Amino acid sequence: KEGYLVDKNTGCKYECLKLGDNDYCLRECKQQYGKGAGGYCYAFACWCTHLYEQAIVWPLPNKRC
Amino acid sequence: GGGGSEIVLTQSPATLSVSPGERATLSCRASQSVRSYLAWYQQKPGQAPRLLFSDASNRATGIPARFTGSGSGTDFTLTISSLEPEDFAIYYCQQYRYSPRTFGQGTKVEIK
Amino acid sequence: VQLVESGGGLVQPGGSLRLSCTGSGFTFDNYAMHWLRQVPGEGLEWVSGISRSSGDIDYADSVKGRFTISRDDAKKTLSLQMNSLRAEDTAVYYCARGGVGSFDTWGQGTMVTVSS
Repeated sequence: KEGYLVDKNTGCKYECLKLGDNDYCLRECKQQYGKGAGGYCYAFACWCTHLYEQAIVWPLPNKRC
Repeated sequence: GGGGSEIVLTQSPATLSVSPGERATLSCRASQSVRSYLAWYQQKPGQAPRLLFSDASNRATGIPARFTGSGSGTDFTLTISSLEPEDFAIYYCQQYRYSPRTFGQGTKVEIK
Repeated sequence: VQLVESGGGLVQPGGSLRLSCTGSGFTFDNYAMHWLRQVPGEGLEWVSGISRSSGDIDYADSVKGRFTISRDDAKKTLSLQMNSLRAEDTAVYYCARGGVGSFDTWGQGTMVTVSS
């Protein structure tokens, strides 16, 4: 599945700067969900791909940014 | 330039005459669909802009519920239900689905 | 939550100027930061921005190669190195906090004037 990278402490999305293909998001997504994950910059937030069904993505409960 | 095109945002009317207690309706139209990634700003003279809406309908913190945004795709509306005198300002729309981000040319809300 | 910017002023075409922005009232580390600008009497234009940990950076086309953005999280500051200036760069320059697509907090603005 796919979803936004979520900071598990603040509950925020990761803002990114270069829309579309983005190494920063690829790197941040793999670091959170594993080396098999992908990710790119979408509406200026990291959107992670190839996630296992159970992976925790935005939004987290009661963790508002 | 880099050769790509930029989302064009068209705000109408350029100037809106309203008296307090009346309802103000602002439009923002995009050259193509930006889905929901449409923010709104307010700017009083000599002042820096402030965030009004972060996307089509989500009010920024501190903004009164008399302000409402709606729309998705190409046609966005900002509605000020019962105009307070402090609401006379310039309103700018801004898209963020595509790069670079772009802004409308603004709608000046003046008193009638 | 407040932003403050400095280092604006007068300059000559081809000249250089370095702006600086200081954040207070929030965890500077956690936020993308941006420079925007506004020609007096005209509309807004995004200039440049930087992500958390300085891991992603970008610039508006009109400015790519001439400007260089950077941050220092210990000092809670954001910088903009402006080079090879032109008449177009004449504007009030705003520092702003990223709101994931939008800009939720703006400083007061510092004026940059390039003649002729």
